[PDB]
Amino acid sequence: KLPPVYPVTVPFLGHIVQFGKNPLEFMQRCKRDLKSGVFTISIGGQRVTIVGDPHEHSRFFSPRNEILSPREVYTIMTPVFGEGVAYAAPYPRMREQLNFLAEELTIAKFQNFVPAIQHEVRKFMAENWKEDEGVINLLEDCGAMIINTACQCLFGEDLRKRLNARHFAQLLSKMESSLIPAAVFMPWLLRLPLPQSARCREARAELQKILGEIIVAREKEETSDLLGGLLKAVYRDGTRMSLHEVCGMIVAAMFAGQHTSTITTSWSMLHLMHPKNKKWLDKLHKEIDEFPAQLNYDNVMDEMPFAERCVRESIRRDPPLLMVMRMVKAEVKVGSYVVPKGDIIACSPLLSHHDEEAFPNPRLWDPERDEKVDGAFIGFGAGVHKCIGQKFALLQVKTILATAFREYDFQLLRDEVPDPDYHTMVVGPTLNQCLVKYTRKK
Amino acid sequence: KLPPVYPVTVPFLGHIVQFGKNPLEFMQRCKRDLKSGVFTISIGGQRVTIVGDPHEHSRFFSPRNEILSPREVYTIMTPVFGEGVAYAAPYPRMREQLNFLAEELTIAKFQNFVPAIQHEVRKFMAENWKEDEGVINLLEDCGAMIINTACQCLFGEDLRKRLNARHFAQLLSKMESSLIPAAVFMPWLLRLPLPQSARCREARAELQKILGEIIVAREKEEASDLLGGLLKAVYRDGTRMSLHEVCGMIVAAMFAGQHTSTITTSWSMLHLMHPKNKKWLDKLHKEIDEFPAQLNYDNVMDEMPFAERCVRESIRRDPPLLMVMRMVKAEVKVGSYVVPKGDIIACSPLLSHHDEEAFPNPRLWDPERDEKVDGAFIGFGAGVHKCIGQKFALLQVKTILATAFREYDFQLLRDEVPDPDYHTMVVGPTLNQCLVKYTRKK
Ligand code: HEM
Ligand code: HEM
Ligand SMILES: O=C(N[C@H](Cc1c[nH]c2ccccc12)C(=O)Nc1ccncc1)c1ccc(-c2cc(F)ccc2F)cc1F
Ligand SMILES: O=C(N[C@H](Cc1c[nH]c2ccccc12)C(=O)Nc1ccncc1)c1ccc(-c2cc(F)ccc2F)cc1F
Repeated sequence: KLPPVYPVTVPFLGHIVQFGKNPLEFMQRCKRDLKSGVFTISIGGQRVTIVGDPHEHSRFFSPRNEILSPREVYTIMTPVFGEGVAYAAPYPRMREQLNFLAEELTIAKFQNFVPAIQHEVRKFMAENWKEDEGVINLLEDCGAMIINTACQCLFGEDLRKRLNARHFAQLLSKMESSLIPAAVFMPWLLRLPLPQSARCREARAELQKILGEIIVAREKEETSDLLGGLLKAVYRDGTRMSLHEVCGMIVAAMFAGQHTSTITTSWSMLHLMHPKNKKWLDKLHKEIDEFPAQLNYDNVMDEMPFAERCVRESIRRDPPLLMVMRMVKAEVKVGSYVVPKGDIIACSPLLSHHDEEAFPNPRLWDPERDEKVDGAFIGFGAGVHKCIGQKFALLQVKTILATAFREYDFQLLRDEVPDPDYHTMVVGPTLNQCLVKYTRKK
Repeated sequence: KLPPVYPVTVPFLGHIVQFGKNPLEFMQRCKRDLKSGVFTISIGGQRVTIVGDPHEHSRFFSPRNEILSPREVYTIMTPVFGEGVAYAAPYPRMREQLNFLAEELTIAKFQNFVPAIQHEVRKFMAENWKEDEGVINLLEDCGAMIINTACQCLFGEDLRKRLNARHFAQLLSKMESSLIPAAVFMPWLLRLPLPQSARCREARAELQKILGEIIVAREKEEASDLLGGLLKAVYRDGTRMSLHEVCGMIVAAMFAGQHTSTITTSWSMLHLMHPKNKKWLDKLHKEIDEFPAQLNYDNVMDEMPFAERCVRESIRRDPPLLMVMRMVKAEVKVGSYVVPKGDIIACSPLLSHHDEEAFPNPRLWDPERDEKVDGAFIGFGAGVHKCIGQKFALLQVKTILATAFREYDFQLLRDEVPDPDYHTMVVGPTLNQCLVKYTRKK
């Protein structure tokens, strides 16, 4: 009573070599040659049992933290959010902090956002794309837009004054370097010592100070932004959040967005500018060219169903997070087989989204397709741990698309849509392939 | 026939804990408790045989690459020198390129360099050492001198304009930041995905980009410096280097020299300024006082043996590169032992430089000492891998010493010469502890 195991050769390594090079081919091979969408592979010592049977998704997603803990797995972030925050925190507290972040992320907050985004994007666009035409690296240029957009939306003029978009980004990288995504199956790796940590901490500590002073002054002035929103939060204890915690929460939110949203906006534009996709590109202007030159919340939330399909397709074909994963607290039946505690269990957006019985012709970016298995899309995952950023993220992205594609016209400098570069922890179009030429529509 | 195993407290990650924190004391302990120079340890899962017996240095330094292989552990450098460049390349081509480099930093070409050096030092002192006396951190100050003076000798005026030492020391920093040291003992870590972390990327590119522009200007204005030399280098193939390689070579030349050369100038001054060591400091002054202000080539190269001994002794007692290692591609004879393929064979200068037979009372800084086992000293490595920069590196430091001590005196704000901080990958005197006060001669 246990899933088929894909045989190992270089024993102390296990499957890392193959899995590192191309995760999909490998996990596909695994599935095919084992004749099961549920299978176990090995990273170093660690057993890892994967779920690429969409018919099984619920099994991974639905069970309680009691049965599968996302903590022992994501404690690789702990340098970045700080001790006793998020997965460091105890379950109830972890759960609690997450709600606080969600509530500051619900639609209600959004009404001001749509113009805010448009303002930044245009600002960047006019500021950074000044000719009738020119050459830009889309992914790079996109990313700045994403970081600017979030801040406009989530921080206050006061904060922006003490924390300019560009510099917030650098701060965030610094922590980023502290991470070894390897340890997610190998913690003692977490135990190894890294120089980066120093920079991460400096950066992290430094930030707080900026927060502090901003906070303190605000108190004296006595605001509706995320931070402020976060402060007013209170636990089931009835205790307020600490300035450590408020930093960690901000940071998580900042972290999740920067790459993942930025990547998706890029993937989406790359597809639409592709001549082969021109029909799809046209069926977009059908949707957005009658719009005001000042987009409104409704335009995007309720009046933009096509693009959402695009943005979703992008995320289906090229999920930026290949794996979501848990530790197994107790044996839980999945499919025929049973999984013992001690196993990293893990479900893949990558493997699951390429499932022929669920997404036939999976490398084909067909926006108007739908899953053909129930809950076989998991780009924002599912269950308790379903994304609490998707609405904001999607909103952000749609606004961006409409804005850029209203004024500017783009040509990809390549025969084909760039390949995925799988060598980063968040997976994106290959950086050097993302050179695009724009032409001012005007 | 196997070197003995130093026993294993923790199976998951071996000795990296102790070795990490204090390497010398650990290796010595191994060496003693095991009653052998040659002994094996466990990092990650991986076996690591250390040839710690100066009598056997030739057995580690003489086999050819295709037997004891350097590349399989310097993979952490591929992004910095670049793909297919240096260790990235195959061994015969690697050879070619390194020979190209050596041919650049050979005593033949050193003519103009000393005045070049003196100028920069005399330049530097004025910009910082203004008062009749004052307070400095040595390491940061030798750090600046080593890098300033390298770019003077090694780059010609036009490059200097487009790229000055302060800025170029910046680029190096970013790339250096990119490195993960755990990756030497576990290079497989680089197979699995990693955070993006590439200012370095920008850095290599900016450097490459800049050089590129420079070549055109020269080519353009034909109607030389180091860069000049690489641009005439021809392979046995008959080709010449790509910009990509040319660039990767300059990155090699500075990167190598910055910390090592710097530690040594600093370690040496600390030793020489120390109240105890006057005997030598004075002896050096004898050596250094027959000298006109404007030092020349002959002066440093052939009129400074004492200074040279001081410098070697510093390296000897405290080498900046603790350990070098290859990958055992096929078993090798080491003394009574045979070391099986797969192992990371390593040879440690720190360890070697503290073998009691070869250097008596090792922690004592004795410039007039002499290796009582031949070739004990490996601070510049040996055999097929002798450091190709030593002559330049010695000339560089010697000149600084001869320049600095003549117009200054120094005192160190501790009873003892600083400790070595073994936490960085290049190992130098503990940063804070290197605090000094100086006074002009007259
Ligand atoms: C394109 C954008 C995004 C993608 C593709 C994405 C993807 C995902 C996925 C797959 C999960 C499920 C994790 C699991 O089940 O283990 C998830 C959860 C989550 N995401 Fe996102 N996400 C995005 C944006 C955001 C943003 C902007 C935030 C900002 C707060 C955010 C915060 C979170 C949080 C807090 C969770 C749940 C953590 C937990 O419950 O353990 N995400 N996201
Ligand atoms: C105190 C100063 C220096 C020390 C202690 C030092 C030390 C060493 C050591 C120990 C090796 C052998 C490493 C091994 O076995 O893998 C070596 C090799 C080398 N060093 Fe240095 N070095 C110094 C300065 C320089 C400088 C200034 C350069 C400038 C280009 C340089 C370039 C090299 C190169 C190219 C090698 C090639 C080794 C090979 O063939 O694989 N070094 N150095
Ligand atoms: O970067 C990663 N995760 C971070 C951090 C994170 C985890 N829980 C979060 C909740 C909120 C915010 C951030 C995080 C993030 O920002 N994830 C995120 C973003 C948005 N929503 C949910 C999650 C990450 C990327 C890759 C891997 C990985 C490693 C492998 F060996 C192989 C394949 C892989 F894919 C592991 C990772 F941990
Ligand atoms: O930082 C390192 N190497 C860089 C870059 C570099 C590598 N190959 C080169 C050849 C020529 C020029 C530069 C380099 C450098 O500048 N080395 C250098 C400089 C001058 N000469 C020779 C070499 C470095 C330092 C320590 C360790 C190490 C530490 C341990 F605990 C145990 C075992 C180890 F091995 C590993 C390292 F990779």
